[PDB]
Amino acid sequence: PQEVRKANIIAARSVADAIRTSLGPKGMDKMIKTSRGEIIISNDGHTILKQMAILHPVARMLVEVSAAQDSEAGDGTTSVVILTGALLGAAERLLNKGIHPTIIADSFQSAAKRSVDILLEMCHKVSLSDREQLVRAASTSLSSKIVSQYSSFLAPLAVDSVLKISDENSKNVDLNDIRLVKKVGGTIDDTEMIDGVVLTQTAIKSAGGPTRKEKAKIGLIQFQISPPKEERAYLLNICKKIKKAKCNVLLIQKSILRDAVNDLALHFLSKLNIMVVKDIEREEIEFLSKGLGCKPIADIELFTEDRLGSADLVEEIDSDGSKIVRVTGIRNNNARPTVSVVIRGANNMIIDETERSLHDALCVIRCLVKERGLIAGGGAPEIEISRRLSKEARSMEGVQAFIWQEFASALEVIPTTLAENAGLNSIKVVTELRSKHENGELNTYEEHILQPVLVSTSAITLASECVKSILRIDDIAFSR
Amino acid sequence: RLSAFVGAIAVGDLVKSTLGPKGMDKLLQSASSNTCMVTNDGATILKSIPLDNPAAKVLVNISKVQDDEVGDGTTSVTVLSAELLREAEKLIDQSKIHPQTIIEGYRLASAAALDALTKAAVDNSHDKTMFREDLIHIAKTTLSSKILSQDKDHFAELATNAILRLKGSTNLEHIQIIKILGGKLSDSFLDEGFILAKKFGNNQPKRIENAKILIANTTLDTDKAKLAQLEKAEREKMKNKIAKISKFGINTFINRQLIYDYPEQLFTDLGINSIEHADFEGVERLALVTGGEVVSTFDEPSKCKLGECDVIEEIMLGEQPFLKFSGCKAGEACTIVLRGATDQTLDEAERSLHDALSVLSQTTKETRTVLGGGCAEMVMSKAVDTEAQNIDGKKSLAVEAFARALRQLPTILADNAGFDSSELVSKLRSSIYNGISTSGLDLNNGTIADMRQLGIVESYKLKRAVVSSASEAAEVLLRVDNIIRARPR
Amino acid sequence: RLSAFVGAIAVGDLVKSTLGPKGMDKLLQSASSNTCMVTNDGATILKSIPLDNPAAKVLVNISKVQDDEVGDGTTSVTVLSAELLREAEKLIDQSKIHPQTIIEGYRLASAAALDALTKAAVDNSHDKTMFREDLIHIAKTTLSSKILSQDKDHFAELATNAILRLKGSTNLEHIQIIKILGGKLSDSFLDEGFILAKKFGNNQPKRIENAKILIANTTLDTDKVKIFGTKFKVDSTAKLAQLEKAEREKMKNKIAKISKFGINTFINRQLIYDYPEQLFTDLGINSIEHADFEGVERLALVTGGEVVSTFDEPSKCKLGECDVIEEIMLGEQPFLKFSGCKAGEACTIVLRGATDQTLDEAERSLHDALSVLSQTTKETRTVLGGGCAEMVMSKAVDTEAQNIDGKKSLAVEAFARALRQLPTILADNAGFDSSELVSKLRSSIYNGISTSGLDLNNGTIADMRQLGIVESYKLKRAVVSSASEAAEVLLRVDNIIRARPR
Amino acid sequence: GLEAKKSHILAARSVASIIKTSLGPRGLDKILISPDGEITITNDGATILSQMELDNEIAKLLVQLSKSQDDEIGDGTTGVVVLASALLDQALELIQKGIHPIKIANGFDEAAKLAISKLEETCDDISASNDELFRDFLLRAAKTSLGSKIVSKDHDRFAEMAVEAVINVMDKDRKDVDFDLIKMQGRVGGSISDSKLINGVILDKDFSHPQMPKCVLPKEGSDGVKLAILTCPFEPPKPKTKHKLDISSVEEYQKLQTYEQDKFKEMIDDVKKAGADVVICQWGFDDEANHLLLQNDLPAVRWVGGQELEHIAISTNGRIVPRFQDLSKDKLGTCSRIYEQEFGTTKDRMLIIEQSKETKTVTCFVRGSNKMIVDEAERALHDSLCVVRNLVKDSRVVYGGGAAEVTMSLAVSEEADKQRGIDQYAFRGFAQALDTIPMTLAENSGLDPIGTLSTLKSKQLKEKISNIGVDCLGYGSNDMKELFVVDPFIGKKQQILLATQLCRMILKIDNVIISGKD
Repeated sequence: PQEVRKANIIAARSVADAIRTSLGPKGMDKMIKTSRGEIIISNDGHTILKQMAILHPVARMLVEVSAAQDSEAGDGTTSVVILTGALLGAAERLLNKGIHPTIIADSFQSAAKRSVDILLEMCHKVSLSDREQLVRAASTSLSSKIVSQYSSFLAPLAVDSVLKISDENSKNVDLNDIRLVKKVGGTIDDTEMIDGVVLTQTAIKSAGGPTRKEKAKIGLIQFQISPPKEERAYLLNICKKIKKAKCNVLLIQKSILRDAVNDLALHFLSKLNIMVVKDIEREEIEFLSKGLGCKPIADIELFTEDRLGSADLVEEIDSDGSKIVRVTGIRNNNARPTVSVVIRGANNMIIDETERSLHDALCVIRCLVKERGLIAGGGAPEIEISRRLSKEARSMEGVQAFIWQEFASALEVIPTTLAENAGLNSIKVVTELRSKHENGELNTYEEHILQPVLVSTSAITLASECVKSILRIDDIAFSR
Repeated sequence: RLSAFVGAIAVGDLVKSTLGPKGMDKLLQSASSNTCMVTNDGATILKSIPLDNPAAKVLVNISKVQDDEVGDGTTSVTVLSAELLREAEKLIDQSKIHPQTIIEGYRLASAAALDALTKAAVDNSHDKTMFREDLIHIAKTTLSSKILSQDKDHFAELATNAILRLKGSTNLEHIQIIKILGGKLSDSFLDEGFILAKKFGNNQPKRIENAKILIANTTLDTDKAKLAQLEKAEREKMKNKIAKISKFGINTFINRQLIYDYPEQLFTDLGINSIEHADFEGVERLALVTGGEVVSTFDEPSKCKLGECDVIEEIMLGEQPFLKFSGCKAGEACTIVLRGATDQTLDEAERSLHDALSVLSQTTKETRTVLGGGCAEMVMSKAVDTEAQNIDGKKSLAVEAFARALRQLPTILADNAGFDSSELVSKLRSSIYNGISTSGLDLNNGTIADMRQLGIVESYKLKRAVVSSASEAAEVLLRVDNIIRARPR
Repeated sequence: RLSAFVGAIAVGDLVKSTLGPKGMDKLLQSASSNTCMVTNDGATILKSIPLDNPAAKVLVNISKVQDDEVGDGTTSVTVLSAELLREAEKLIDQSKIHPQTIIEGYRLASAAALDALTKAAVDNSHDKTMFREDLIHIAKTTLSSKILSQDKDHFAELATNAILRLKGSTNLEHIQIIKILGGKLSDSFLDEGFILAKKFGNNQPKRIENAKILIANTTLDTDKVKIFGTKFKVDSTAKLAQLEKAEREKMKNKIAKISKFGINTFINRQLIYDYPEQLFTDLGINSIEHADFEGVERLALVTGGEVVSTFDEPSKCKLGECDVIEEIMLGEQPFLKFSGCKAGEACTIVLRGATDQTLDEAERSLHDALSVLSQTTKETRTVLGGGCAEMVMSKAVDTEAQNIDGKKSLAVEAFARALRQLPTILADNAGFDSSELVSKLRSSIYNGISTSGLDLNNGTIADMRQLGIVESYKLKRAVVSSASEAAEVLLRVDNIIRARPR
Repeated sequence: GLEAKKSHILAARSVASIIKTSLGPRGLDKILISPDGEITITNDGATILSQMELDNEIAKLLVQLSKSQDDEIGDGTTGVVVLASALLDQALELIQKGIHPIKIANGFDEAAKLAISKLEETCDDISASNDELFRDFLLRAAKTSLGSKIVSKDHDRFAEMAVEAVINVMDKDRKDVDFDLIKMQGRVGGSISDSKLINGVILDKDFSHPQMPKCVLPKEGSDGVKLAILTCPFEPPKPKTKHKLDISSVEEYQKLQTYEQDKFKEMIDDVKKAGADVVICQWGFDDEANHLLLQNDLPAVRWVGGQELEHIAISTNGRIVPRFQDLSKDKLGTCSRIYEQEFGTTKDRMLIIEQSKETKTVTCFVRGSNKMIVDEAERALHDSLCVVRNLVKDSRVVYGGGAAEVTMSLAVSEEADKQRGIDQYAFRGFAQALDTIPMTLAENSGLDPIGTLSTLKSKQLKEKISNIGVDCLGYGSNDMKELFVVDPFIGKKQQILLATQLCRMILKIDNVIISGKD
C-alpha cells in the first residue's frame, strides 16, 4: 500500500517545485499551455493551480488550500503551497524510519496548536484606534503594483471604510460589506465613499425618465413586465398596484429569456415619475437585501409597502460618461455598516488592476480585525518558531520527539526560498540570519515590511489538515 | 474456493483502515474525477464501488441490513466477517477439515461468545445520575472515526441530554436533524420546540398564543368571461369546506398540498395560520408530536383529536426564517440543529449523528453495557479457549480458530493507530487471563490503561449483533462451493 | 533470510517421511544410476545429497554430533528444527516480532520442556525384573523403521539380555557385531565367548586348553634388533643365500626370548613369516595374525592384556589366560569361541542375514539400538513416547505463557504448536488423519489424567504402557537441547558472504 | 562531478550495512565461507572485513580502518566502521544543500575535539585509593564482553583467568602489557570449566615410552630443573631421505655392528655431563635411547614444533644448541618443577611446567568440548586481554554501550548555535551521527530505535548528566553504574578519532581511477 502513499508524496512535492521559483516579486515566471492552445504567463501561485488542470485527486487538494488561504487571509497563497511540500518532504523520511503515518498526523496536531500559542508570544499587539498604523500598512503592501504613486492616496481611503466594521465587539467580518465598483472616466486620485448601496447600472435612457427622486422607497422585485403571453391595459394594471403603495424606485431582475420591461410601460411610469433600474444581476440581489433590509418580491400580488425600503435621496451623477446611481439616507433599524466605494479611471486596464489591487489591501486589514497584532515578515517568524521547537524537542518522549526535530527543519524552506529567489546566496544568508537571531528577535522594520499574523496562522492551520488528509489515504480505487 | 476467500478479503481490506477513531480514510475517484470524496463510512464505500465477484456482493447485501438495524459498528462487522474466512485458509491447506464441520464449529464457538458478554454485563438500576454518565461514554464511542470527533467532548452532553428527554418508544421520528451553514460545530444547541425552516403564508403574525394544531390533506387548487363562472363556482364549493374548518375551533391549519389564496385569505380574518408544503416526513412527525391526525373526512367537526400549542414563535437564524413552537402537547420530542462549515462537512455529520442516536435509542430498553476499547474482544477470546476442554477431533481447530479471529480486530486497530499490535495485544491478555480484568488498549498515550477511567464502553445489544451476524454471514460464503452466472441481458 | 528459511524447509521435507515406524523410504540416484540404494537412514540421506545452501550445511555437522552420542532420533532433530524455522516466517513477517526475541523465546520455552519431562519421569529401583521389561520396550522403539521389525519380537530379548551381561562402563567396545550370510534373521543368538572371524596358524590343533593370551606387537618379516644400517651386496645368486640364512639365525634367538614367556597363544598385529610359523608348532605356541587395532582393544577389556613392547625379560609385565579355546565352522569360515575367561565383560551378537544389502542396514540398526540401552544404565527414569511425550511438553509451554512479555508471547506460543508437528507427520506417514486423531489426544491431556497416547496400529487412542511404548529420559533431553541450539544458529545469520574460490 | 559524491556514499552504506546488525551483545552472526570449503561463524566486524574480497576502493578504506584499530586496541573494531558510516550519511544530505566537502571535514574535526573535552570531565577513577577496588571492578568488567559468546555460560568462573594473567606480566611501575607475552592456546575435548592459568609455558606432548616417570624429582635439592633444547637427536646418525648402504664383505659388517653399539651410550652420556632432566628434540630417538633414559628418570619428547621452542627458551631462560658438543650449563632451561598431569579421562595427558616466581611472560590454558567452541573461546578471551590492557594504562574511564554516544551528542547541539558559522550544519549532523549508535544497538535488541533514543535523552536532563544503561545488554533494567559496567576511555577516544579522520579522507577524494589487473 505504500506505493500509493509514496506516489502521492512525489506527485505533491513536484507541484511545489515550480512554486518555489515564483515566490516573491523577484520570483521566476512559469509557463502554462491550456488545452485550447492559449499561452498565459504570470507569477501568481493561485493562477497556476487554477489552469493546471490537475488530474490526480490528491494533488487537487492543494487548490482548495490555496482557495481557503485567499478567502480568509487574502495573502500568502504561494507560501502555503511551499510549506505543505516541506512537511511532505520530511514525512517521506519518516516512513523509512518505521513510523506509521497516523502518528505523523497525530504529531502535527500538537505541533500546530502549540505553534499558535508561541506565535502570540512574539506578536506585538496593536490597536485599531491608531489610523497611522493602518495607513502605512496598506500603503507599503501595494509596492507590488505597477503604480506606486497612486497607491499612497488610496491607503487612507481604504482604512476609513473599514472603521465601520472596526467596532470592538464583532464576530463575522466579511469583505462583502465594502462593494468595489469600477467606472470609466476620471482618475485614480478621485474617489468617494458612499454611505449607502450603489449599483452598477444606469437609469432609463428614454424620454420621460426622472432619473432623480427625493424621499424614495427601494425594494427587490423579481417580477418581469411583459405583455400577456388590451396589452397596455395589462401593463397599466401592474403599474396601478405600485402607485397605490407609492413606490418611487423599482428594481427588475435581469432575465435573458424575454425582455425585462416593455417600452410602453416605461412611458406609463414616466408620467408618475417612477424610476426603474433594470439589468440587476443575481449577485447584487443578496447585497441589496442586507443593507437596505428589503425583501425579494416574486409576483405582483406579493408587492406590499412593508417589504420595501427607505431612501432619502436617489440621484444619477454623470462625471465623464459615468451615469452612476447612488442611494443615500437609508434610515433603517435593520441597516448594517455597508460601505460603497466608487473607482474611477480612464483606460479599462486601469480600473481592472486597480480594483484587484484594493482587494489585497482590504485582506491585510481584515487580518488585523480578526486577530490583532502584527509581526515583521521576511522570514522572522519562521526562524523564531523553528529554533524554539528545537529546544522543546529534547523535553518530549517517544516517537514524537524525532518528529519535533523534523517539523522545525521543515520551516527553514521559507527563509531559504526567499534568499534564492532574490539572487542572494542560500547558505550565506540563512546562517547570517540565525547568527544574529540569538540576540535580535524580529529584527525589516525600517523597510516597512509587515506580514499579518493571519497569513502565518492560516498557513500552519491549512497545512496541518492538508498533509494529514494525504498520508491517511492508503489506496485509491475506481468507483462509479 | 479461492475466488470466495480472496473476494471476501478484498472487501475487508478496503474498510480495514477505517476502523477506530485513529483509523485511515479511503479515497474514491470516478471517471469524471470531480466527484471524488473522502469518507470512512463502510456503507458509502461498499455501495459505491462496483464489484465483478457475486460472492463479494453477498457480504455487501448483508451489511446493508445490519447498517439499518444499528448504524454503528458496520465496519467492524465487515472486517470480522472477513477474518473468519481469512483464517479458514489455514483450516483447509494445513488442516484439511470438512467445511460443514467448521461451520458447525462456529455455532459452538458463537454460543460461548454470547455467554461471555452475558456474564460480563453489569448495569446499575439505582442512581440514574450515574446512568447518565454511561450514555456520555457511549456517545463518545459513536462519534469516533468521524469529523465530529473534534467537538465530541462538547457533543457528548448534546446527544445524552437529548435521549433522556424522550421517555417512550425507541422510534426516531421524534428527532429531526437540521443543518445550517455558518458558525463553529460547537455552536450547535438542543431545542425541543420543533424548529422548522419552512415559512408559511405571506403576511402572518410572528407570534400567536393559544393556537390549536390540526393536520389535514385536501386539494384547494382545482376542482374535480365564461371562465369567471367556473372560477367563482370553485370558491363557493370550497367555502363550505372552510366553514367546517372554522367549526374545529383551531387557530392553526396545516395542509399537505398547496393552498389557494381564497381559503388562505379567509384564515387571516379568522385568526387561523395557513401552513403549506408539508412533506410526507413532516406529517408523520407532527402526528406523534403535536398529536394530530390525517382528518380525511370534512363532513362534520369533532371526528378527530385536536392538538394544542401555547406559543408559535418565528426566529431568524442563519439568514432564513425558522419556526420555533413553545408549550406544545407531549414535548418529549427534541430537534438537533447542527452548524457546519461547508456542505461537504454537513453530509458526513448528518449520517454520523443519525447512527449515533440509533444506538442510544436502544440503550433505553437495554441497560446492560460492556467494556470496549479492545477489551470486549479479549474477554470473548478466552471463553472460546475455555470451552475447548471438551471438543471433537475435527471441531477442535475450528473452534480454536474462532478465538484467534477475535484478536484480529484489536490487531488491525493497533495497526491503524500506528502502535505495536504485537506488544500491546499480548500484554493485554496476560492481565485479563487470571483475575482483575479492567484495563484495555488505549489509542492515545500508547499504553494499557483502564477503559472505565477513560470512559470507553459499549452496549450489550450492539456488540451482540456484531458477533452474531458476522458468524452467520461467514458460514454462508464458506458453504458455497460453486458460482453459476447466467447470460447477462 | 528467504533462502535460509525456505532452504532449510526443503532439507527437512526430504527426511520427514523417514521418521516413525510407519514412515517411508527415500530413493536416491546418482549420475551412474547404478549406486541407487533404498534406505531410511537420515544420516545417509543428508551426507550423500550435495547442497549449495550454506545454511543447510549447518544442520549436517550438527547431525554428526547427535549421531555419535546415540545414533537414533537424528531425523526428529532435523524435523523439529525445520518446524521452528517454518513457524518463524509467520512470527517475523505478519506477527511483527524481532528475530532475537524469537531466539530468546526458545530459551524460556526450553526450560519448560525439560521441567515437563522431569515431573513425568518415573523409575522403579526395586523389582529389577520390571526394569528388564522397560529395556525390552525401549529396544522395540529403536528397532522400528527397520526390516528387523519382523523378528523384533524375538530380537527384544536379544538386545535386552545383552546389556545386562556388561555390568560396567557404558563403552560399546564390549559388544562385537558379526554378520554371516545364510539363515533367517531369527537365528541370531547371544554369545559371550568372543567369536573371532580369523583363524590361527597354518596347521595347528583346533582345541586348546589352559591357553595364555599375550598381546604382542612386532615385525616378523626380516626381524633384526639393532642390525639396521646394512644392506645385502652380493655379486652372485649363491652368495645371496648365505646372507638370507642370517634372517632365521637371528630369529631363532628372538623366538627363544619369546618362548621363555610360556604362552600357549601368540597374537601379532602384522603377518607372520613362514619359518617361525612352523617353528611355533613344535614349541606349542599358536600365533594369531590379522589383528587390527579394534581387536586389541576388545581383548584388553576381557583378559587385561597389554601391548608388551619389551621382549627382553619374562617379568615386569602382565599376561592373560583363558581356559579353553574352541574352533568351530559356521558359514564356511573358521571361527574361534573362547571359554573360561576371567570376569568377561564382552558379548558377541552374530546376525544372520539373507543378502549383503540386508546386513548393511542391520549393522547401524543394532549398533545405534545398543548405544541407547547403554545410557539407560546410568539413568533409569523413562517417559511415555509414541506422540504422548510431545503432547505433555506442549502443556508446560502454555503454562509459562500465562505471564510473559508482549514480544515474547507469540514466540513461545509458536513453540507449542511446533511440538505437535512431530506427531502430525507421524500420522500422515501412517495413513491416518493427523487433524482429527491428534486433536482427540490434546483434549484428554489438557486437564489431568494423562496416560494414553497416539497409536499408529489400530487407529484408536490406547495406553502406551499397555502397548509397551516407552522412551528414555536421557534421549529426549538431548533432542530438545541440540535442536534448540541448532535453530538458534540459523536465526542469528541474516546474511551470507562467500569468498572468491581458487 | 555529481556522480563522484553519490556512488561513493551509496557503496559505503551498502557494505557497512552488513555489520550494523552484528554490532552488540545481541548482534547477529554471519556465515563466512573460506575458499578451502570451511565455514566460519563470527559476529565481529574485524573478521568480516578481512574475509570480504572486493575491488571497490571505497570499501577498502573501511577494511584498513579495522586493521589499525585491531593492533592498537582491538575492541571497537566493529563499531568504528558503523560510526564512520553515520558521518557519511549525514554528510550526503549536506552536499545537496551546497556545502563544500572540506567545510564538512572541518566541521567534524572541530566537533571531535569539543566532544573530547566534555567527555574528559565526566570520567571516574578506579585504581585510585584502594588497589583491591580495582580488581573488584575489573573482575565484572570482563563479563560484559563475554555475554555475546558461548563463554557466557561459565563466564563467572572464566573472568578470573584474564585478571590474573595480566598481573604477572605487568609491574605497577612499568605498566607494560604485550600480547606477544601471552601465548594463545586451546584444546579440544573435556569440559571448559577445567581451564586454568599456568605460570609458564604449557605444551601438549606424549612420551615415547609408557613407563617414563610423569614427574621430575629435584634429585636431592638440585638447582631448578635443567632442560636442554637441541636440534639433533641422540642416536646413531641415519639419513632422513634414503639409506641404501651396501656392504661387500663380512669385514665391514662386523665393524658397523660394534661401532653403532658403542654410539648408544656415548650419546646418552652427554646428558649426564650437562646435568639435564627433560630433553626436548626435533627428531625421535631409538629404542635404546628410551631404555637408557628410563633407568635414569630422564624423559624425552619427540616431534616438537620450531615455534614452540622459542616460547620455552624465553620462560626457562634456555638456548638453542645446534649439536651435542656445544652444550653447557648456562644454556639449560630453568624451572621449578616439570610434571605430567592427567585431565579427566582424556588420553592427551599434557605436561605442566611451573615456575613459582614472577616472570615476564605467561601462557594461557583453554579447554573446549568442540572445535568451534575452542575457536570461539579463544577470540572471546582475546578481546578481554585488550580491555584489561587499556584499563591499567589509563585510570580514567567512561561508561559505554550506547550511554556515552547520547551524552556526547547533547553537548554538540548546544555549542552549535554559539559558533554562528557554516559548520553549524555539520555540528547538528555530527550530533545525529552519534545518535546512530544507540539506534543501531536498539535494532538488535528488539526495541524501537526512535523511542529508545528519546528515552535516553529525556532521562539525562531532569535527573543527571551521568550515563544511563540500555536494555540492549539484556539485564534487568537501565543504569549500568550499579552493575559495574566499565569501558576504557582511550579505546573510545581512538574509536571516534580514526572514524572521523577516515570520513575526511573520503571527501578529499573526488576522483577514483580503476584500471585492469596484471
